[PDB]
Amino acid sequence: NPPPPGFIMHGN
Amino acid sequence: QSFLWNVFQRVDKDRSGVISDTELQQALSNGTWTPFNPVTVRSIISMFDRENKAGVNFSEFTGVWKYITDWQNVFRTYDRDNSGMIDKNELKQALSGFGYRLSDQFHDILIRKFDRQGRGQIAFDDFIQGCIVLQRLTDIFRRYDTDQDGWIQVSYEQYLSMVFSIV
Ligand SMILES: [Zn+2]
Ligand SMILES: [Zn+2]
Ligand SMILES: [Zn+2]
Ligand SMILES: [Zn+2]
Ligand SMILES: [Zn+2]
Repeated sequence: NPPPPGFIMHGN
Repeated sequence: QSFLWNVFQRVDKDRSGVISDTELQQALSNGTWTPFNPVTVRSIISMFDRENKAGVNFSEFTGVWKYITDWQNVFRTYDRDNSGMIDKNELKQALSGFGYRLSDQFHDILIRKFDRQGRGQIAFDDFIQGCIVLQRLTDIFRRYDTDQDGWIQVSYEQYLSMVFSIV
């Protein structure tokens, strides 16, 4: 469950 | 106006008013839980850093946010299988924008050269840096490509000139 490519906004 | 501004804040940890290289890095995702390519980060920073402060203020970050969302747009479309990684079959479909269609297993050279994950695919952070290198190479190529047919005829000096003009 990694954050999607690019800027990570809080809450994954 | 505040949308671009409230993105700048959440990435600025030390609240100095400047997005450092480290700040933008750990606020970015390659989509593999591995640290975003620092070489990629350093490039995007120095591209929009105008006072050598090795970082970007809000004025400079606007260009950064635009430059990075435009790349995610590219990555999102060619990642049709949506695995967070661009495979070789999806790479052919991606690198089409550089004019001349390349050979099938030339995409195995590109994937060997820019994949840090080493899983025979290309992540988002490695995709950006790869194209940055590629665009750097094609500008050098286009100077001698007057003919505009994807072929150049250069001398020994011009070749060396091209090699040492990589920087
Ligand atoms: Zn999560
Ligand atoms: Zn900062
Ligand atoms: Zn894929
Ligand atoms: Zn795939
Ligand atoms: Zn020709």
